[PDB]
Amino acid sequence: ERTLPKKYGGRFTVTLIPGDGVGKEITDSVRTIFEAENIPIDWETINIKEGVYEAVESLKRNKIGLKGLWHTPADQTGHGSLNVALRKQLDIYANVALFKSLKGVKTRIPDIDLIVIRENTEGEFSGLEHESVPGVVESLKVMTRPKTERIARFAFDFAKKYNRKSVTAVHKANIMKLGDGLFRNIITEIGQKEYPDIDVSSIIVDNASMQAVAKPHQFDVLVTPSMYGTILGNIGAALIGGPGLVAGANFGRDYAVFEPGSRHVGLDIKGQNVANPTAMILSSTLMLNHLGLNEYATRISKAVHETIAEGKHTTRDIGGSSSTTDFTNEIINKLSTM
Amino acid sequence: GRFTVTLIPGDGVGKEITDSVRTIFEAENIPIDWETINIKEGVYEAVESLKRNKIGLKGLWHTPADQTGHGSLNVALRKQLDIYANVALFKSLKGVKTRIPDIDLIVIRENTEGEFSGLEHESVPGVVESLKVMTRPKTERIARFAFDFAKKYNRKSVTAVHKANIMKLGDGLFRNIITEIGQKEYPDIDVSSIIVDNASMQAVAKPHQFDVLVTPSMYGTILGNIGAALIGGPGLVAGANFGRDYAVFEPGSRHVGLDIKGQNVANPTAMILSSTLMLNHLGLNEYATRISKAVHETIAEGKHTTRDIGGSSSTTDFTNEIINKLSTM
Amino acid sequence: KQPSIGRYTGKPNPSTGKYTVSFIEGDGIGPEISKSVKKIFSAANVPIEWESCDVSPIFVNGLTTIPDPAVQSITKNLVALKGPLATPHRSLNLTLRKTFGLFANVRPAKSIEGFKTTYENVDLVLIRENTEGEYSGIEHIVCPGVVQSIKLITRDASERVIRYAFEYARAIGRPRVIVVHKSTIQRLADGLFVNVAKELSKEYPDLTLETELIDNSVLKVVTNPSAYTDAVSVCPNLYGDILSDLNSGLSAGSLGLTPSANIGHKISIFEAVHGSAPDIAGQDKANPTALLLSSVMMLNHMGLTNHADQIQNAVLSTIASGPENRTGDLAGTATTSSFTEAVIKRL
Amino acid sequence: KQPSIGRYTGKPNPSTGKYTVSFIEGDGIGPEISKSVKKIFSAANVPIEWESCDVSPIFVNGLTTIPDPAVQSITKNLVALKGPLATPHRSLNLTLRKTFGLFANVRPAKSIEGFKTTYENVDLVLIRENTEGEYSGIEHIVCPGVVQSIKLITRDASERVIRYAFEYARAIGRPRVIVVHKSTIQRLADGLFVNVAKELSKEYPDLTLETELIDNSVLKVVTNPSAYTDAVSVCPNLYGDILSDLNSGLSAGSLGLTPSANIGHKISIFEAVHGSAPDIAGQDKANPTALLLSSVMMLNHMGLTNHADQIQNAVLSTIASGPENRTGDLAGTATTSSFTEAVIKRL
Ligand SMILES: Nc1ncnc2c1ncn2[C@@H]1O[C@H](COP(=O)(O)O)[C@@H](O)[C@H]1O
Ligand SMILES: Nc1ncnc2c1ncn2[C@@H]1O[C@H](COP(=O)(O)O)[C@@H](O)[C@H]1O
Repeated sequence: ERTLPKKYGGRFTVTLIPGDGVGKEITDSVRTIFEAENIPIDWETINIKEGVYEAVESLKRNKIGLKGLWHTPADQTGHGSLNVALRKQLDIYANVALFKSLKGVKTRIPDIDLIVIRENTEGEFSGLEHESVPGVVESLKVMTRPKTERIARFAFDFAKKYNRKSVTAVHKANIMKLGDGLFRNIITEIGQKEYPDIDVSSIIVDNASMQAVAKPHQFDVLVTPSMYGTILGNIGAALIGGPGLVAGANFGRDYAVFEPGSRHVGLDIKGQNVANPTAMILSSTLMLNHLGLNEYATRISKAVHETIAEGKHTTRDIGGSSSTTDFTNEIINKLSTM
Repeated sequence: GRFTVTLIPGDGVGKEITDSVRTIFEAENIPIDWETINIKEGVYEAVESLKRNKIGLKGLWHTPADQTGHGSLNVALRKQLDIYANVALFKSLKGVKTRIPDIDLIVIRENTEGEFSGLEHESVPGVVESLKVMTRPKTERIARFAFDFAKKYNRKSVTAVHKANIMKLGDGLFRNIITEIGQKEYPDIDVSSIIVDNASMQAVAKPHQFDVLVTPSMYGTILGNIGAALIGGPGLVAGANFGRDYAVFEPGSRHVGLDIKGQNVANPTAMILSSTLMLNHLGLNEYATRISKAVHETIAEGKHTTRDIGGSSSTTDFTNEIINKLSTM
Repeated sequence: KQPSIGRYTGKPNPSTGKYTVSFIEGDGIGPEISKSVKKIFSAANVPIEWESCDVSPIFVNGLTTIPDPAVQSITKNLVALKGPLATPHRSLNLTLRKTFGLFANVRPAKSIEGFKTTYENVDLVLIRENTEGEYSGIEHIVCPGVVQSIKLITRDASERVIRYAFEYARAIGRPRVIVVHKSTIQRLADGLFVNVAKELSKEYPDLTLETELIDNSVLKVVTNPSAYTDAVSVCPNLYGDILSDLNSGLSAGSLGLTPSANIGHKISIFEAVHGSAPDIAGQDKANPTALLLSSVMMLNHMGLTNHADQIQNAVLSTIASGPENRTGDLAGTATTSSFTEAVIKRL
Repeated sequence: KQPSIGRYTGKPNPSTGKYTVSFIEGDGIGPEISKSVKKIFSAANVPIEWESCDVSPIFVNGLTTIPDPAVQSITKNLVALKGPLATPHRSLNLTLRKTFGLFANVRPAKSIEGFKTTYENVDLVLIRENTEGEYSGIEHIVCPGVVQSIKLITRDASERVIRYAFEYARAIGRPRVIVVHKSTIQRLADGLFVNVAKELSKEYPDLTLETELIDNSVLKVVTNPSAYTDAVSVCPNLYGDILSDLNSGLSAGSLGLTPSANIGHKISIFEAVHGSAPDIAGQDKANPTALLLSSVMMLNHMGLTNHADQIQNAVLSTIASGPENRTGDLAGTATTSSFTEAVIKRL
């Protein structure tokens, strides 16, 4: 059992990767709520251009991690995601984002609960591209049966475990008949001969995007390749309030890394203490449930859930006037009386 | 007691060169019955047949060079049966004038992959990309086939031909996997590499240094034809194709002879000799040992040999000398 | 001044005061939705005579081709206005763009007066590359269980879309123009698109160029549609196909109200993006608004500003106020019939 | 008339009667093999002064670059003559072609008088594409155990090689010009190459265009080298790299006698293709013949016909007759030293 999560006499050793932007602040929020609840976990915390190595190496020891987002350049001599590098190198191939609306938050369409599972290592995130002659560029998008059967089962397994009734494959198979075709088939194919209790279906990514914005309640679980998941993800992010309310987690066979489900760095508001830690904390609770704690998780989630439902004292972006600092302390406060 | 083998005469001198074998076969009363097929996309029926019989004997089909041409369908046959290994036998023959004599080398090529993967597209007009696939599984396979083959036929050396100095991933993978699994398995055999261009030069100038050569689809066509020339020509080369389940035997040189179709000038040594390879395969080989000595002695024995070796006899006459020598063994 | 890039070459038919325009009534609700437009156009005295043609496909060389009758017609009159058509061996809409050199999809989504949807003050404009990108035919089976779909991005194709976007943004008086991309992980592909905009940026100094990741383009638009009411967003084929269908979802919740314009170098086709609605066909329940707005788009593209503004600013846009008007799809009670006369009144 | 395509822009240095040519002695047997050429050139009164330069690579941006001294020199004098150099992070020879726009390898292999090899009457000429094809840097790991090497073939790159081939075939009075290919299984890639030749064929009516599969090109050449003594064969990068090293194997059994010419649009470099022979270096055993013949191919490229024919038709080619001459590599007993004076005599 050199394959479970680092643990010494009752104390887990989890990896902590604050990362860029509001990362550093939003992580801290969790630390504080954690020691204030005296949760038996010790952070091994790392900071970083190619030491994305040290993040990997750490996670390989501890098996479990909690992280924010790193920043990614758009220029030509920029380094490349290294958010994806982390996942590819650990084969943490499954991303789960949780879009469930929250009581104390004004949203245009209310009472919404949908999940978006995307494949992390393949698709348009395969990062294979070249320029044949000057001015002509080809980006190769890889889709393989093995990686696809994998995510397909993860999605169904997930839907079964969390009593989700419907699983829908998002694709563009009418145009990319081989690539997205393979994806759509393999999913529906193995949702019929295994997992027969679950409702499998397909939807074309563009039309999916339209229903998502106009009539989102029709969706339950969505399985997508790397790209479509970024897109449906952000639709879902908006639908429920914003990137600060979305819990997320990444799964591989051996490792698990928990991050915000919306995937925004918040570079612009770094150090301003204006940021919203709901995202980080909630996916932090996801991690607790994972490493079996979850008395704590059930706990500290109710804390933040009630805090934000309870009008003012909530953070800027939800419609409040409180700072990250103040919002955190209301949670730790509500928590101290449970 | 009677095998049912598939017969695919194919285009060019195919039809004549196959017949030569038929005649020598019934004249030796060999217990095999030909299921014989003829054909644009009925390359299906060849496959389907071979899937029943498992074994076949064939000439070459013709392949267009124009844009709306159909595509090899020699390769189609192999890809669809995963007959992934080609063996060509370049051993010089006694009665044949060659520039460098006493030469004995084998060229094993992979059939289904490499530059024969037939993936290509035109991005914008005038710009074309042909994709060359190389995969570990298909490569480990041929690598072992080659060594297994070298062990079975007491060959001491196996050399991987590649261009790994330029195509570092593609041919690189090929060169590694070969040398890699010639060291931890098959340690008794001498593994080495050689760069395809330099290999081509040694082959033409100093061929005796080579024993067995393993190559991807392309380099095998090239070294193949060097070897073909070295020993006399395409008419003297026995060949065979192997998969897990099936085996198809064809000439080792791979030329259609379209120009001399129906002229009865063609040389059947190739076809017959690879036909003997097939006998050894399906276990006969008393016959094989036999009818090979027949053709070997026939061509060594000066005149009565066919045009391209330096004789003046026709396919018909050459055949009958074999059946004649054979009738007195 | 209309965008230099897809410029209409006018020339009214010297024998009549009028310009010639190919129709393509299309099938399904097409016919009814169509003459609905012909009437409204008549009433406003549009310098336009209709040369209706049929795009039902031939099959020269197994590859689906479009009939000579319709080709000659459409290449002649440099403009056409098609309604919806069914699904007849090579996408009908695809061989339609390939044979007429159409390369840019223009998709606006604006809130409709008197039709309440969940999102408000949504006024969006998006130009989409409709030539290459994710949607080139290029895909390969590299071995047993492995597939490659190839995304193609070239400067030539990018340049001329990004241009039409700057020039269209200018032609409708929007200051900002946003290049949606993902240079983050598609460095070369999307990077080229972005650089080509950044380089063109300079020869259009009246407009301001911004760059955004779809990440944010979708996040921000759904949180607050109006932040892009001075928009015009340009993007490669896929991001475009999704964002435009999304934008429509914001504006109207479906796309029965959405008009599209397919701009080519010298030709250009203007269509409604809804389907053939075969089950409502003939019963006079269709809703011309969609096609009708594409007519306006066409008018402007042709230069007939005054008529376009006339048929849009007044009429339809205004007649879609009062539930006695409207159609079944918008709570209204009116028929295609009554919508058309009810329109022409304020015409 | 020399080939229009890689035309030398003469201009002898007005202060001296002479033309300027960069040397690049190179290392190993380079120095000795080099001044061997300088002397023989002197004696024949060649209008040429040597501006020797060093191509030892820099490393601007991790990517290996070639020194400014040598760049300026070589771009100036539109021609250079390099001997062999060692293996110093980006092929030295590659960054040499990329920085000087060299795109065509010209490789002749002719039997040598008085040196007996197994093949006879071999007189071969081959032009090779040295830009793209199998040898573009493009390869990908599409997943765990799967690799793609990408062969690139364009009309632009093909056109200008195939041209130089027609024009070179004309310039040396060979009737036939053969396009080696494999359109059989590389339909698009090799097909484009072939069509581009077939289309160019027409604007060179004095030459006859044939097309051959490497299959036969290698079969036929080895069975009978002379069938191509009216040759000039053009082919894409890989077939070229192999056939040329093969042709040399036929002509001399090694390539210590083979000269190459690397033609660029305005520049052009002429080199010997043998190695640095580090173990024979200094001892005066090298064999200038190789480089020497590249000098000849340079002379012709420059227009100095009379001198080239002089140094080739007589000299070396003729002095390599009599084993007291020759070098160790050809059974001979002579030194690099004695070969050079023994040459100049019949010079
Ligand atoms: N941690 C966060 N929680 C909530 N909203 C955020 C967070 N980070 C960024 N945002 C919002 O998203 C926008 C920038 O997102 P990004 O794409 O991460 O730069 C800003 O306008 C913020 O309002
Ligand atoms: N049976 C044969 N015996 C001798 N040479 C042959 C035979 N068949 C084909 N060839 C040679 O191969 C060439 C035909 O192949 P190809 O030109 O590739 O179609 C002819 O030039 C013949 O010289």
